[PDB]
Amino acid sequence: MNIFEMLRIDEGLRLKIYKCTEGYYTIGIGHLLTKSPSLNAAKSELDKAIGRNTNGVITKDEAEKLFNQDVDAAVRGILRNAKLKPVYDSLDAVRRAALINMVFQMGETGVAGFTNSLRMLQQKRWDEAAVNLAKSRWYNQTPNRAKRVITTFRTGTWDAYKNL
Repeated sequence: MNIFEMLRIDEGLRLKIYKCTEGYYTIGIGHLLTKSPSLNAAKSELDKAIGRNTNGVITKDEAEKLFNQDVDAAVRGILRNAKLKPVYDSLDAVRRAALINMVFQMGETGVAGFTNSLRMLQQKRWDEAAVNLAKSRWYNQTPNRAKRVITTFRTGTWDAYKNL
């Protein structure tokens, strides 16, 4: 298992424009197009991202290219963040993948806001962090995914993902 497979499990793969769990237009492997209510606004951002007149449908290859760009971006956002970086750097390989997952889902900003959980993961207090992570809207809104991620930080293994 690795980050790509991990997020591909969590996000799924859709070739047409769709609405994510928050009602925003997305496509591909969880690639957010716009928070805007306009389907046209979405179609515009999509063509612009893809570089052609897509008409709201893309190919597998195009989805995987946006996915590679997205993952890359997430890592670089973590690296550039004064709050995230030190946490990232203190983690082992499995747990780093759980941090990228959250950054991919909610932005570096959203994540940098879990101050206490960050501190805890940094101190390697697994169980405490896991409890603090669950007290959040994130967990209440997407409990199945949040649980897999939280298990990942708690255990340091991919158990939550084997079976899926």
